[PDB]
Amino acid sequence: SVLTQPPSLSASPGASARLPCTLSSDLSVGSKNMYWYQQKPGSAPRLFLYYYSDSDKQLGPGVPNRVSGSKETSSNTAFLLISGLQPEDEADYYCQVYDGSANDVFGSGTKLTVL
Amino acid sequence: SVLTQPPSLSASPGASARLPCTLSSDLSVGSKNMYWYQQKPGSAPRLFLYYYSDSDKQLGPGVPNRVSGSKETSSNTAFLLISGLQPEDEADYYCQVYDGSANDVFGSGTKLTVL
Amino acid sequence: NMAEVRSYCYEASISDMASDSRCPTQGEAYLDKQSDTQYVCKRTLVDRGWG
Amino acid sequence: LTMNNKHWLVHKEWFHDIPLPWHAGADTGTPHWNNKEALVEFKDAHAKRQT
Amino acid sequence: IRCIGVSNRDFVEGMSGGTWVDVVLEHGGCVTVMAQDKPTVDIELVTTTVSNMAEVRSYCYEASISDMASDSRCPTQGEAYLDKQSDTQYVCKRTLVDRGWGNGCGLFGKGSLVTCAKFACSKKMTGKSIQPENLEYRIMLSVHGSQHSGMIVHETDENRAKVEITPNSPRAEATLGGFGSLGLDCEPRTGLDFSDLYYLTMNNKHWLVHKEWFHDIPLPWHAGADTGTPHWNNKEALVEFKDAHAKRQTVVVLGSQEGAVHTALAGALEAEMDGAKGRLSSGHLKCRLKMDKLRLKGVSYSLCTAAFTFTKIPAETLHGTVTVEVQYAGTDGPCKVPAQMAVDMQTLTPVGRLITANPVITESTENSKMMLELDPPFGDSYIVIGVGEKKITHHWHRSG
Amino acid sequence: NMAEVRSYCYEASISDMASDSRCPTQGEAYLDKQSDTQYVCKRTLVDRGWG
Amino acid sequence: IRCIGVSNRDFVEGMSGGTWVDVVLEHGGCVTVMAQDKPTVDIELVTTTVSNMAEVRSYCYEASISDMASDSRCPTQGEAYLDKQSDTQYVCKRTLVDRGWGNGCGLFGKGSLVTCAKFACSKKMTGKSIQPENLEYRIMLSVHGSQHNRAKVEITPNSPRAEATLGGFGSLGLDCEPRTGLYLTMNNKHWLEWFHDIPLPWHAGADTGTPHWNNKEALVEFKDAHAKRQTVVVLGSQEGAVHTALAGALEAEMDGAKGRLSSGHLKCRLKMDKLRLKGVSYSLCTAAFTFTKIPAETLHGTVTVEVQYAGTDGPCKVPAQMAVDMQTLTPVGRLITANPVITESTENSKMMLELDPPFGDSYIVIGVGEKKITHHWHRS
Amino acid sequence: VQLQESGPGLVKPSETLSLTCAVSGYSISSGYYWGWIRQPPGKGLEYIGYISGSSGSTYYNPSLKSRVTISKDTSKNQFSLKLSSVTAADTAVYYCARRDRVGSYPYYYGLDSWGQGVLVTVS
Amino acid sequence: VQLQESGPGLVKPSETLSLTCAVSGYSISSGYYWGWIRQPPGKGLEYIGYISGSSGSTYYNPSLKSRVTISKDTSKNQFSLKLSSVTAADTAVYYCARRDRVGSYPYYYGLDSWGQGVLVTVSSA
Repeated sequence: SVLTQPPSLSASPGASARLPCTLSSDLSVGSKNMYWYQQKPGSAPRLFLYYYSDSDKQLGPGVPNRVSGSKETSSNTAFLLISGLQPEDEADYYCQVYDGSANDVFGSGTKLTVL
Repeated sequence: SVLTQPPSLSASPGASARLPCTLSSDLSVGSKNMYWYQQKPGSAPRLFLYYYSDSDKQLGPGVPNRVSGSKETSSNTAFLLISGLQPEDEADYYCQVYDGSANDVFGSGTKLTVL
Repeated sequence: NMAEVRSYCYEASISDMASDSRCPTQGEAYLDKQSDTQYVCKRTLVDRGWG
Repeated sequence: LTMNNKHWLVHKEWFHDIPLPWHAGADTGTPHWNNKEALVEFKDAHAKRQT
Repeated sequence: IRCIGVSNRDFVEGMSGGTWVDVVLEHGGCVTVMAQDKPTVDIELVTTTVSNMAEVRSYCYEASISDMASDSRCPTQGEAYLDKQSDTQYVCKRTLVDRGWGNGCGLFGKGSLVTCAKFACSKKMTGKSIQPENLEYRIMLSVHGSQHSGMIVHETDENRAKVEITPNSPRAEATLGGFGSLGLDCEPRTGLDFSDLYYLTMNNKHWLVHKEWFHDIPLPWHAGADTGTPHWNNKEALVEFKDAHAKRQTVVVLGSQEGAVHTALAGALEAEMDGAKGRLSSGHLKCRLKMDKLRLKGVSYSLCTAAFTFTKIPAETLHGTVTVEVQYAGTDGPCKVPAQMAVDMQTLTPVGRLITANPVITESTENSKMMLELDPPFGDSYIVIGVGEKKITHHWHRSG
Repeated sequence: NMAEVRSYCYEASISDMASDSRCPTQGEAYLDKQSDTQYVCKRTLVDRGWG
Repeated sequence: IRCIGVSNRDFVEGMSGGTWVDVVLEHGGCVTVMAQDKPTVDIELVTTTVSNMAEVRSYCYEASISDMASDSRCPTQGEAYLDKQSDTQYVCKRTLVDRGWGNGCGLFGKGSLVTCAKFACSKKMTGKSIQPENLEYRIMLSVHGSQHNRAKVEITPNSPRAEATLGGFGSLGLDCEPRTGLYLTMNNKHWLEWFHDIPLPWHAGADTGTPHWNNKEALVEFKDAHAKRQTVVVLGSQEGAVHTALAGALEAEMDGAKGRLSSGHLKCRLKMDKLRLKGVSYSLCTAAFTFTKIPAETLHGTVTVEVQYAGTDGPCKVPAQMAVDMQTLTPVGRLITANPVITESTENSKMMLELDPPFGDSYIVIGVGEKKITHHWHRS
Repeated sequence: VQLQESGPGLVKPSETLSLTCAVSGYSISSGYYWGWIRQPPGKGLEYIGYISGSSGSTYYNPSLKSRVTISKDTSKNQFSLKLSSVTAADTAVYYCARRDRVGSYPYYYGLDSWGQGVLVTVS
Repeated sequence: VQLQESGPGLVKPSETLSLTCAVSGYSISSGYYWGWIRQPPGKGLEYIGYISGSSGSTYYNPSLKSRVTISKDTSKNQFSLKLSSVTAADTAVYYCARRDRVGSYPYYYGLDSWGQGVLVTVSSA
């Protein structure tokens, strides 16, 4: 069990950045509690956003409401949407869940770069 | 998991011959279906006696009732009793049982020599 | 974009028929596959005797 | 409800008590089926064994 | 001795001296019939075979359609028509849909369309007829007086016989070399079969079915035994046509009807078939047996002198009778073993009944084993298998 | 000398207390251990809202 | 604003004029206090911790037998006696047993026998007295106008008069009686006249170097006399036996030396002369809002709504009330969040307010003329 | 109720074995699990596995994890065993056995019907 | 809820490596799960495990079957980690973290509070 992540991302300041996180074929994204961490080099990864549904979701401490989440169970991928890109948010993001035996599985590291 | 049997055993014609089969520590002989096979040289091993208790027992086809069984849960050992040792009872006796995953565990094989 | 609640099976296939039995006075029967979450078992009474 | 590419919309408790083996809303390899006896029946024979 | 371990054991005692003996046999039910001057005999119906039956009506519980096509014409252009709509093995339906200028037309109103799909069955169920030409009842016989243990454990000699019965050959006399021939002419009927039942097979499991219930199963069907390309009747039973007045009537097949009829066929009798013998699992065979040549092999035997031992402890049946297995220690010929029930010791007066008539040891070897069943009286009593000195005694308790 | 019929436990200790919760209107909760043997689970309701 | 998603929420309307508000506070059950012309404050009894309890009685539920000894004497030779008979750490019992020439006597009859064993406790429970002194309560105060200044007020019978500082919202006084609230610990799990007569060994004071137990024979038996011996049997562990004896007994567990209870029912007479609404001298907000989340209905029938003011016109007053007919007036139903006010002048700030719609069908209006916002609502 | 055994007497290492047992006197498609049990010369017994007579489920020995493969064919009333990648310790006398293992009568669970035995040497 | 991680800088190959963090501001015997998560610079995150503040239960990475053993000291309020028989490729930066698994509002299931990081390398020269 492992989660796939995109290495490269680029978007214009003020646009909506879409960060995918594709779970493996053995997992259903609709029934997993998604966790999103943000990390910049030299700092431990802070917990950024938790998302399970639009009625079951919790943001991080001091995170603006422009950080949302979504799921596409057709392609089995969880999303991390950031509208209104400000320069302070440029970092590397991770997604995480816990499988049957409560083992944490992280991603590859999404290098977010705002133009 | 393995069953232990003594190599040699001898007795005069007549008197009883007790053939032990010690079960391993992970098995309880008092709740296991014991199976005893009789094998003469150059021939196929024939099934001799199934024994769970003195009220749950079935001998082989054409075997006289002078063959009995008994279990000793003190030392965790099963027995094959043969009273009335005739010259035709000289053969190689094995024990066999089930286990958790339905694996047939066999014994060392007591070689009965009659005088 | 909905999540599953329950999943019912309408075509099931059985396999690995096994059994274990004990005689009347000896007590109730038991099989190791009773504790397995992929096996269905049942305890019933059958005729037993000298036969 | 999805079954063999045929889809419907079913009432609240009518779907809850469908007499079939089932597993809850979390999918893993080799799932655990509950109430499998509703589809696998073993009732008595003449005697000496059940089928 | 084939009825001892049976729970559905039925004892029968007719008029002593006469040959009037009527017996009702049941599938799995064993009958123990004893007489005064005849040895006790056990009879059981072990098999009810049904072979070489023919088909009557075959239903289709899994079908799949193909070649779905439709034809539609705007109103005032008559009615639609398809080339394959007259072809058999097709399902068709003609209805009306909304039509106007938006669809390509000159007038408004209801059009005319017909849809068709090529019927094809995937899994069939066949209902055969049980004709008296093949019923082949088998009745196993086991006489008392010998036979240490078991039901039968399957050779040529006596003490175990078999009887073949057929509605066109109901007369059969099972010979017992030493005990004399036993004859019976069982009514092959009044056993379950009659005009009303069929032999249904659907997937690989088989049942018996009342024909009045089988004739009105709402499913596709054909009459005979068409193997390659059957002409199905009422193909519309599985092909549903949802067509609501808007447009584009749809066709739906109603899945498989295997377990749907599993639950509808709940209390019907079953049968385990083994590739064209089709064993049965039910029977109500009523027998009338003749005992003119039935007589005990041993009544002229001499009483035995040597003593016996007890192989196993006596056990109790589900009807209050006791089994006794003893082993003779001596080389006497086919003698008689003294055995009786008695609560008054030192006098040996009989108090109990004897089930196995004339218990004997047949084989004249050194130490053989023999079994006998006794009917003890209610309360505390003793069993005695011995001759005066060096006899064997066991205490028995009955019904408390 | 007797066979063993049944062993009861009178002193036991638990471990690995893992729980799971879903918010109201979104059905029930689930954990992979509720189908696992040698475990004990209980499903209940809790006060939920914006906070 | 806490006490917003609680099923055990008690909303009380204080008197229109005065400083007189009475409150009943349960543990886990909070109270939302609303005034007429003053703000709304949600208060809760969050913790009830105990301190410096004294040890009254300590019962043993698992004992052990150590030094088995006896003494016997032939008939007509008096009774038996051992040196350990008078030791307070031993249990003894004397009975007669059959004996005679076969036993080593000169005459037959009853022989005197005494049997003593050394007592030792393995697992024991202790009971602690609570004593109003060193017993504390804790109340949490959260005022409306927040989104998602609050303060905590401590109470002790040595100083039950409490004064809470809420900053710009003023101060809140509260005078609680705690006279309604008023200790078992067995396996490091604790619970709350009885316990005086528990049939177990016991000692009164604190831990002695070697404790002296009383009624030790309640756990040590000298029962089975085969007429030729006297057997002993200790009752084992009695933990589960007293576990099932706590039918509905209030429980509590915490460490260390500060145990958290689970019971409440404080009677408070609080005064609120020195609190004022944060926004009264504020102007109305001219910019438009934005519904952050969908307004939901609580367990009691009220509606929460969280909007985001987009404009530097703050700090200003947020207009809001029910919308009954949608053409001319807001005043239908009731407003619970008294005077909702935006606090930060930045372009985007989050605010939350609570409102009580009428028992029917209406909308929710927040805005002024053009750039208003409206959501539909139905009350049961 | 007879069991005939077939296969090569001598086989070289690193080669899949080939044994096949014809059931002369009973139909396989009724039940009665069919198994294979070998025996090292001079030492005790070591079972290999068994296959179901109705469904076809195969179950083997813990030590012989992936080296064994049991097949069957009811057209000729036979069932086969293949021991892939044999080793030097596999020199033994192989026996074909049968067992009930279904229903009641626990005595029939033991291997009642055996085979004559085929000596297999590895070199 | 400060978490303070600290430990040695270099552990030699085929030697038991150990690190420890103190929970500076929250008692361990309250229920929360305290664990270790390591990652080399530039490589993805990989968890090592977590230890309970209530029962002492431990469950680790499946790859490190018998390699790791998370230690604890509840009284002093610290918890440790003892990766036994390290390899040369285990060079990474380690992180101390606290999570919950007992149902406290699922957001807290993910590791919300982290440490500062300790760079560890396995070399010989």
